[PDB]
Amino acid sequence: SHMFSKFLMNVKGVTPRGSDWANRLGPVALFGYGAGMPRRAPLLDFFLQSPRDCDHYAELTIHDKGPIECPPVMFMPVLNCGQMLDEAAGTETPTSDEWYLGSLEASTELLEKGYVPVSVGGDGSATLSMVEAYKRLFPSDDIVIVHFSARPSVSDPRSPLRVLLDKGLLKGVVSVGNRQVSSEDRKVRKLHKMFYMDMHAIYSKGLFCIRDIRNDYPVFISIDASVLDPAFAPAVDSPVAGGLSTRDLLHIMNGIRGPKVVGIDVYGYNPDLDVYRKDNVGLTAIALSKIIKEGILKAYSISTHTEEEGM
Amino acid sequence: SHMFSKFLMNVKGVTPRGSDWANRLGPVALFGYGAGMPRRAPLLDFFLQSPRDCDHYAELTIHDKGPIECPPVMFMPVLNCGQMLDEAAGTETPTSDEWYLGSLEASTELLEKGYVPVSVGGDGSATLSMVEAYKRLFPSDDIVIVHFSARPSVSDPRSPLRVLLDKGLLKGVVSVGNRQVSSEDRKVRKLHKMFYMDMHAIYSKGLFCIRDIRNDYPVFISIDASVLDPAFAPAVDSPVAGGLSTRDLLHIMNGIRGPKVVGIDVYGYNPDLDVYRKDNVGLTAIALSKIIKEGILKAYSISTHTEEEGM
Amino acid sequence: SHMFSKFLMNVKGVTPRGSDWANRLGPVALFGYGAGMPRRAPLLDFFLQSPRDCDHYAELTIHDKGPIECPPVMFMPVLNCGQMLDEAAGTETPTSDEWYLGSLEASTELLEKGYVPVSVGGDGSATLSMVEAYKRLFPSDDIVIVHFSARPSVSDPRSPLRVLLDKGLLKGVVSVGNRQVSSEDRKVRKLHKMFYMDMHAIYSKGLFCIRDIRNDYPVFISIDASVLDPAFAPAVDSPVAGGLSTRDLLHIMNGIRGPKVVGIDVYGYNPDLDVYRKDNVGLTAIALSKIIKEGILKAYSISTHTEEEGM
Amino acid sequence: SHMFSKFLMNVKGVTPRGSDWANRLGPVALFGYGAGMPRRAPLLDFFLQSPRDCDHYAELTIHDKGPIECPPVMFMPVLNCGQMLDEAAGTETPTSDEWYLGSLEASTELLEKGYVPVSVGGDGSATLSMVEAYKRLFPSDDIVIVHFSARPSVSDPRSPLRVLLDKGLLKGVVSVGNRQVSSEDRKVRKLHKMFYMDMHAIYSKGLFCIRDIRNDYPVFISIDASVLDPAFAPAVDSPVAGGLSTRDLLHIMNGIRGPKVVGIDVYGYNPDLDVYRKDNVGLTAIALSKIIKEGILKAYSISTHTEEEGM
Amino acid sequence: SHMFSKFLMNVKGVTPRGSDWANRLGPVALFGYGAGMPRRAPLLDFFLQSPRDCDHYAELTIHDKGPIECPPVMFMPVLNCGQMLDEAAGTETPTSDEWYLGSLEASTELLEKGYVPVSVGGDGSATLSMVEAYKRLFPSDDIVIVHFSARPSVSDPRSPLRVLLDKGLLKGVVSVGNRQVSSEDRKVRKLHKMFYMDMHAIYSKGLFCIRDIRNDYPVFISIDASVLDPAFAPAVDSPVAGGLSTRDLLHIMNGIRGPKVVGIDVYGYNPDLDVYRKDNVGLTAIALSKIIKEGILKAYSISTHTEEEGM
Amino acid sequence: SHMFSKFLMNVKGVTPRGSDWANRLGPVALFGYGAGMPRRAPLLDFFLQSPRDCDHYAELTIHDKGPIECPPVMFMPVLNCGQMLDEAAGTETPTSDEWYLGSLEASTELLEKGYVPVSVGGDGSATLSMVEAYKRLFPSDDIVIVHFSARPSVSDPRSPLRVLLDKGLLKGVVSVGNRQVSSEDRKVRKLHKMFYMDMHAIYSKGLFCIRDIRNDYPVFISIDASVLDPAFAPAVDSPVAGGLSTRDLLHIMNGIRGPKVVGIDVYGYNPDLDVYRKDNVGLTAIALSKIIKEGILKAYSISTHTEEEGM
Repeated sequence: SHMFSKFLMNVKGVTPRGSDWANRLGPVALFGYGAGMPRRAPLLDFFLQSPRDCDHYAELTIHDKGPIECPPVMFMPVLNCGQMLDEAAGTETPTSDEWYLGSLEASTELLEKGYVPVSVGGDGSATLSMVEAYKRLFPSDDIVIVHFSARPSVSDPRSPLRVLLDKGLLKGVVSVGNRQVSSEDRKVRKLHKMFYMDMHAIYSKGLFCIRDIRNDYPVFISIDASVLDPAFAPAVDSPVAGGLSTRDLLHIMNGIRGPKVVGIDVYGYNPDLDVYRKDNVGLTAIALSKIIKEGILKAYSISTHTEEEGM
Repeated sequence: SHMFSKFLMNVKGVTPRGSDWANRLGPVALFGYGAGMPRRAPLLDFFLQSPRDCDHYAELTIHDKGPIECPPVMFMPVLNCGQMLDEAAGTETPTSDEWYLGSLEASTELLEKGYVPVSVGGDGSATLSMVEAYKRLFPSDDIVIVHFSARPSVSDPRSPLRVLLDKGLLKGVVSVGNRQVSSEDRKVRKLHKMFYMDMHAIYSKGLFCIRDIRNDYPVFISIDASVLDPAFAPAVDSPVAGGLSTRDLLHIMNGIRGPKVVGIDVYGYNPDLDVYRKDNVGLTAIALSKIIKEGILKAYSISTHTEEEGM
Repeated sequence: SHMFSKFLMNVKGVTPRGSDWANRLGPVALFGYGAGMPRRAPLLDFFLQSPRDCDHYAELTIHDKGPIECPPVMFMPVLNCGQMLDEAAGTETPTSDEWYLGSLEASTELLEKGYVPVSVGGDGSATLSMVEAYKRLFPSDDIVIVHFSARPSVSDPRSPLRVLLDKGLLKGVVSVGNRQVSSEDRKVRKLHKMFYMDMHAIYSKGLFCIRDIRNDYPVFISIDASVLDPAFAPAVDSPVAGGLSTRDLLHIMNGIRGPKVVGIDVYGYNPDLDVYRKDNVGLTAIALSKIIKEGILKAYSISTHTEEEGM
Repeated sequence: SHMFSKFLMNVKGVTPRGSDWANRLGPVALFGYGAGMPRRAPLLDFFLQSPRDCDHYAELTIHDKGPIECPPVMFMPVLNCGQMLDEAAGTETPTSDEWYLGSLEASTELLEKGYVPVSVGGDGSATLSMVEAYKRLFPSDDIVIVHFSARPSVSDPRSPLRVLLDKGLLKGVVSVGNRQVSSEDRKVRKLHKMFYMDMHAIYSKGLFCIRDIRNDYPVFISIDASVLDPAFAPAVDSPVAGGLSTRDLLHIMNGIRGPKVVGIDVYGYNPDLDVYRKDNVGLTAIALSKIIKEGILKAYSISTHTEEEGM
Repeated sequence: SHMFSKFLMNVKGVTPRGSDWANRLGPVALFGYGAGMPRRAPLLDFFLQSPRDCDHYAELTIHDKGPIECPPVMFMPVLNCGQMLDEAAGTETPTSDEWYLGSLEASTELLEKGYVPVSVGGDGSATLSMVEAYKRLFPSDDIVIVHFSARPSVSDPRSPLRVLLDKGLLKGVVSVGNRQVSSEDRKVRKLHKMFYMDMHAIYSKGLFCIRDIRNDYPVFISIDASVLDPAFAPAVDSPVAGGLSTRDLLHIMNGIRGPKVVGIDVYGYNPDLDVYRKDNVGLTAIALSKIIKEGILKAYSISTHTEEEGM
Repeated sequence: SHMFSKFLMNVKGVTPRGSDWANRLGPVALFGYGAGMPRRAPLLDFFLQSPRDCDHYAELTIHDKGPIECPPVMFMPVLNCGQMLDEAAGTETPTSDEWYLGSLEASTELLEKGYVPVSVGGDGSATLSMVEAYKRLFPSDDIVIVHFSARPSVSDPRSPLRVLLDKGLLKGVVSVGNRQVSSEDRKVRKLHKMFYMDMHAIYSKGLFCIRDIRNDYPVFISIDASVLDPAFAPAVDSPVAGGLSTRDLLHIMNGIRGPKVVGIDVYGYNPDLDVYRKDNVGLTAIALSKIIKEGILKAYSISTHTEEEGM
């Protein structure tokens, strides 16, 4: 699509991962997705103006263009690739497959250039194209996906998560925060042996006794904003009450385990469905901006088990 | 009142509980209450358009008219009796006693037709007329009421809960989520030996160690939306901060114990006091719609203690 | 400043602490602060119209003018000194130092008249002038400050909390609820040996195992509304998601330990940044009104450790 | 029986409860029981030589003969009535009914002389005669018994606890620490509506979330040593592994609630079945001596709910 | 070996699993192992004289000879095959391989006769021969072993657990209660990807938040008595302090998940190393007798996840 | 004394801390104390024959004579200085001051030779002489002592812990596991502002929520075996039931925080008071041997707070 021309032209014009990044995790590339959502996508820009300091005592640094120099000192570089859909490039609206190919190509290039791709916005279709872009490039590596949502979203044959499971690129799937499980959901679950932690199960077992998830396989983090309670993230289609707090999600996200992060998809946010402050700042934009930040931090600090190392 | 004519005409025209429902709990009848609240009551309709799948892996099925056929397979039938107040039946507003008699007659008929009555909306006066409608029909059965509210609401001689305690139809009362207890509240408490779990008490003891309440007596569930924190349910008169989350309420509601559910009253919701999304969907309507659903599920799965049964 | 003339004229016209108050803690004086915030400050008035009953089974009593008579029976008198800035006293806006001197003089007088000063509104600059007003009058007494905020706010040399630490009037500082710690924040922390409990640390250790803080030194409670999650208190500058619930803050506030309360500063609230109900009631005003109440209660019930006393 | 002559002669020669003890709980009378156990009963004497300081910051004071003067200052007087069976009063062994009548008469006299009777040793038959001695004297008062044992011990028609339930002197029964429940046990349980907390139930719910039991009715504490794990109290018939630690029992005992303590029965200890140190001190004697002490303390500090009182 | 002649002659003379046992789990066969331990093995006989009632409200029934009739009513039949080593059959001592072949043949026959084999006593070499006897008969079925011990015991090439991992009959291994991990232990661990839960890890995460282990593969339970603290089970070689209580082990054992139980090995008990009561009853015999009972119960109630089923 | 001649001759003949040990903590010197205890002291020798692997994945290495070479790889060197009292050096028994001077001189030399002194055995008088030996050499450094005991042991003017507090060499004292607090104990406590965590307080707050103690001052660890429950450590004078398990003590010991460890005193063990296995191995010797090992490990891994460091 010509809507992604200016964007993609800049993506494959990015200077690759430096030789000084050798064995260390990262760096992180960031771009704005917008499939299935209104043309106006403020989540990316709202994140770029947000404070740089994370929960854990580190700091994000954002560069529009490289080269991404590797830091010695709690600095975590982020490559802002901007919005995928070029504003004022026409009144046209990209199709589902146009978004697919555009996301597939962008995430492919960023991956084999050493960057960990982080997609922001959209309907979650970026999850499909990103782990596929990873599976094409790394046919040997097995992928496990941690999914945060109010619903399993795998009862639809065309659903991004099921398509991955039907094509069989996924070694395992961990669903977190489900609270609307259908009859077809339970069936698709059992067939693929999905691991799940529903809201009532998480809340009754204690959230403090959920320390980690444990994985040796590369992890893809797919975060639907609907996993959060409508009080924290009301800007979602079909809100389901009794969800995670923003702090709850951050706690569980801190327990993600694995070798490297193959990609991140933060989605489900619609500006037309948000609760706004009197200064017209959306409540969900505030919540997700924090989650995106701690997600980028996670790509720099991901490992296996929670241990007692060093002297 | 003529305002309830079309409604009540349909209620006592309902085909009674089938012979195939014998010993199993249910079914559930549903109707819209609106005493002390504005004429426009959207909570009932908003619930009917909500997803059918519950937290626990079951499914609600809604029928406007019977006969309510008993399922073999995680189906929970619900009889929608519609709004009690017929819209466009006049500009008149029903009185407190007109709402009382209308609710008393409707709940009486539904009860002795085998249905478990669930009232949605109003100011909580439905609680009075429903357990009375149960006590008239079942003089032998003793009633215990689980009450969720920010305030005991028993310091007023005309308060629906105290009237029940003054007439003495109640064996015991469990107040949950109180955080505004007055001097007169403590006195009325001690006289009737009310069991209570204030917010600070619940939160300091741990919410995960609250597994059940235990009861051998038929339970009536009276849910005031004010028990929820204003961040989740702002559509209440005199909001009191430091309340339960929607998930918190769902957890405690799951611990309700007893033989059968005599009735449910979800109230305290006013559309004029809600926090709205940009698409004009109320935050409290979203919260309560989830609670109503898990309440109907509770009427189908209610028992005593939490055990290890079967092979 | 002439803007505080009518206010201050009334403050030093207050009949001092009665001889019947001898060894008991209190009483409590209350006034409205408004530095760094819009001229319209509704938080004070909104609190005065709020319910008087606290979480703990006591009751607030509010008097515009004294004499403050000491109760025998769960009554906690509060002296309402009104708004510091006299409305319609000119179109002028008081300066930072004008607010400082005005707050310094008011809190000084109220302190040596036996009252525990509680400041409501402003940007937190009241924290500086109040513990200074306490240190001037009580040069022997050492002060420890419990600080609730999303950020340490001590990386700025002109920051109210650092100025206290640079002048060295503080024996110790306890920061609670931090989740945006900068590089300069960690450095200023280590130099003064600040005790801190970040959000991720508090949430992972369990909030129920946080029973008290323990102190033998007089405590000043500085409460920034930003410590609360934006879902509960959105009316703050630069909202940081993943914060405390209103109940969370109340629980931690209940654990405050010390001999007496030297003063309270509830701030960070801006009406222009609040999420409003359809009846135009701000969500943050509701949250803070509860916190102010339990703060006044804390000044009447403060002690050391949590014990098993009496028979 | 003539075996109890010297003992009983001293019991009804005890100067009654002083007028200065009016409304305060206590005092406590102590005597040695020995039904169903070997003639040599060292538990009483071993307790009298044990340290006087309790867990809670108080102190036991022991007097062989009165008058028991009421203290102002953490002193808890105990009247040592000595061993019921007079040593070297013959080679005879008292019968079951001889122990019954002897215990019934002794506990009767001590009760109506104002003392709270505490029986040490025996097989638990003292439980029967003591609450009966209380029911004769106080026909109006209702009794609830908290029972600590590895087994319900109510499947036998002649069992001390069932005899009380068959004659119906008991309002309610709370069984704690059961881990050997038979088929007949479940049946007798359901008939009398016994409340029980089995070991697996207690341990899986968390022992820290067991704060109190709550009761408005006078409590009798019957403590079988078999409720303790054999590692702590091996001196019992038919030891059942997987029991409470000594600390576990002390924690649960601290949660006992009620107006007054009607009596205490510590039993199940047999010197022939104990694990001994190299200095020939029994392990169970050490454990029970601590429990007896905190039981006497409980009779002086018993109340309803766990509250926030005083200033 | 001729030492096992009388035993083995009886084992393959056992009437096979009845046709009425079709899809239900069980039944359970029981025999006494004694490799690496003194000739006198009292653990089996001590278990047979122990109470039949379990923690969970069921009951064990023991039959020396069949046919094992299937119960309708909380009855769990156990086939006592007696001691493997025939006492007074000679002064000879069976070799390591003689114990191996004897255990391999016995467990093979019992398995393909429908019985779940439970071995009691020995040094843990029964673990090797039993899951091998299962792997020969069921080549398709994959085996996962839950191992309870103070030490991984896989650093020795001839160790029973490593031999299984070197031959590769094991799909996965879960080590529970380790507290003496060597350098070679960590290496063998990583190579086979063993899942482990050390004592400090279990105790710091909370034992109540350990609800289950989760498995879809048939489970073999290997229980070394050394996993228990020496205070509960001192009768082990090289006791390691800071171990599980008997209740702790029972709690974790209750969380075992899987389709069926392939076998149980309770070992590590030596009568010469036990702490004895004055009546010469061993403390470890008491502890293990309880664990064996709840292990047999586990073979009758084993499933996957901990759910909310039925109506 | 001539009884310590052969020992002390070897102590000041020890080659000092190597230059390769520069900034790293350690190494650790070990010697056997025996004041107030029988001549036969088997605890030291029993520890030297115990397994070398710790709870945390490290390994102890023991050398009778140096030079103590610094390891790169989870090795923790220990210098065994042997028994202070030379066996068969006479029938004489060293006096209290002879033990004092002998311990003072030995610990002094080991300290200024770079070694962290660990004393094993005795009555706890080694605690006095060791932190004094540290205070003489390091007059600038302030000392905080973590004390594990069933009793505060500071009500006696001649008590080792009070003597330190009367001379004022201690900055702060943390008492852990107290359960026998006297009237004089509370008074001496308040005067010196001792921080304490009694058994009932520790157990009711949850042992899992006790993560660390926090200190910036050099820590001395004084461990009385009486802090452990008599079931784990019966070899103490005046056993007090309801104490810590061995695992409990290990958990709390892991939470010790500070710069360096100034010394360790493990005492209170008497072989004449132990519970023995049938092979005559003492139960307390087993428990303490584990604690000594994890104490030496603590001297090598001690730091401040529990953090998230490294990449």
